[PDB]
Amino acid sequence: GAMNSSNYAELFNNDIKLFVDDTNVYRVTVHKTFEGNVATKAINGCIFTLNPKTGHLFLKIIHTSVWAGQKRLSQLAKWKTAEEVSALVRSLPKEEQPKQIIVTRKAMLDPLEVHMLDFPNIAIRPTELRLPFSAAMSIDKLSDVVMKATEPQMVLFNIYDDWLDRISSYTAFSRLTLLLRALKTNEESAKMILLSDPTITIKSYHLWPSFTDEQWITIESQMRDLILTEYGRKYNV
Amino acid sequence: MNTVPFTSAPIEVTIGIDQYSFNVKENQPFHGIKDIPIGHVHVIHFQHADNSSMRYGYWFDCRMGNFYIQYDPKDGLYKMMEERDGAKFENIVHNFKERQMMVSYPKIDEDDTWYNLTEFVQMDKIRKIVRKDENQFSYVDSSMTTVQENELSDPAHSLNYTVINFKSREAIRPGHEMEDFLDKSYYLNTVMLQGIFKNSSNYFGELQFAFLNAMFFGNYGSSLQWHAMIELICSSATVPKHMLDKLDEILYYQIKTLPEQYSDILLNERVWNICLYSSFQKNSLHNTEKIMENKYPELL
Ligand SMILES: CCCC(=O)NCc1cccs1
Repeated sequence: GAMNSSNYAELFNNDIKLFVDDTNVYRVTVHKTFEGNVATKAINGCIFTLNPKTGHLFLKIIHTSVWAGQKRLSQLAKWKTAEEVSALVRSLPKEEQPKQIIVTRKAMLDPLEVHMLDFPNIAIRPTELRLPFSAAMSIDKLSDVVMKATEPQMVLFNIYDDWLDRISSYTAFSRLTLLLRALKTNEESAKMILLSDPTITIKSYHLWPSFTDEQWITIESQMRDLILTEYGRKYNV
Repeated sequence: MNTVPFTSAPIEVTIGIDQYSFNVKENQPFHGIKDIPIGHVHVIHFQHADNSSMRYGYWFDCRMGNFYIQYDPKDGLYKMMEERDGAKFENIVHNFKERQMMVSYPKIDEDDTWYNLTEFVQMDKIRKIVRKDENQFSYVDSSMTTVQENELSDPAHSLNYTVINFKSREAIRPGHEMEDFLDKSYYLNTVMLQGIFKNSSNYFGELQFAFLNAMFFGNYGSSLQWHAMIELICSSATVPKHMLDKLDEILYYQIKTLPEQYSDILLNERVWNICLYSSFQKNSLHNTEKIMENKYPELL
């Protein structure tokens, strides 16, 4: 059934599973035409497919050429997402294929179910969580590779950097969701927190800065503060 | 005009014949139904006064044999049987008619309702959905499950309707996933009409039989089948013009005949709102849309 607060530890057990987020697949800028009408211009997007136990992110870049000459793009984007996820599963060795795929938006259920008919034993699940994966394009290195793409491309990243050498998956996912929630609520403040100290750098092969354990506690505390603050500035509390 | 005699009526029962029905009291002198129109299938159906649980009955065609009803006190139901002795049967009937102990199939001459509800229903196809090859007539009741229901448990007592499943490999061509799921025309026209049913007449026949079992017996799996066969047509962008016109007539008479007080359970809100207002054929069912809007506007 649905994934929620009550069954949260299931994410970090030993059954392979993937989250799929389609928020950033179809991305547009809305603008005026010379005649004063409104039009959209698509920009590159991405499917965010994440193993929450290992940190393995399969970032499928969606190049704007896939939309050329197509209608009802927001609907097509869901089916394209499901096509690419199905192609990814088929490309993995049997022992790496997921047993479950959790979609972050319910509208992905039927498109993914239909594309995965060949895999009756893979459960397609929704979630009741409000996961912040839309903010993935606030991670500079992910945004950079999506925008620079000139053709369809799959790019592999570990979204936990090396954290699993020191912390559990549960803790790593909690850190990730806290960072992304912060970036989603106030990107500028969030990014200020992460880079304020010029002495802490981002390794070439990483996405996030190389904080010590003690520095992560400070960071994590600043991100919580930010999320309550913005919740005050937003609600006036 | 043919006759279905009753040996007797030992238990109080409401008897239906097609869309008509009448009450028979315990041990009331009752010996059957006469003047049944030839040329149509018919259904004779039963609800005991003491256990409204289990509506049950028999589909039959008087052209295929001489049939009568006899109560079985061991199995506790009215059973249909075939009389093979033609002279014995004619004799039995003629005597019961002479004693005026039979009700008359009460068809008004202007009335085409039963024709319109059974236009494409054939006994030979009924007998493939309801398998019991040693009888020429077919038993159905409220509790029988369909083959598809059993997949999701006694096979000999099942309704073998054609399985329709919109998220299935049969319904979805590899590489046409989105196309085939949003426009079911290939599943309707190639898989179902050309492949399985062979023509639209057999498709409508099963659709009409599913409705009638839903209405007369409250058979839930039959209701599911009726709505699935409607939804498969309405969700196809490409349907022959003659099928759409005929579907509108079929559903019109089904909606017209449905008891008003049974609509809440026998009509699936999602299917009907989708078919009449969202689907490709939202504008092709004028008669059906008008009767639905005047008779069941709450559903919509
Ligand atoms: C691609 C950078 C090196 C690495 O972490 N590979 C493991 C992964 C497999 C799939 C996504 S990450």
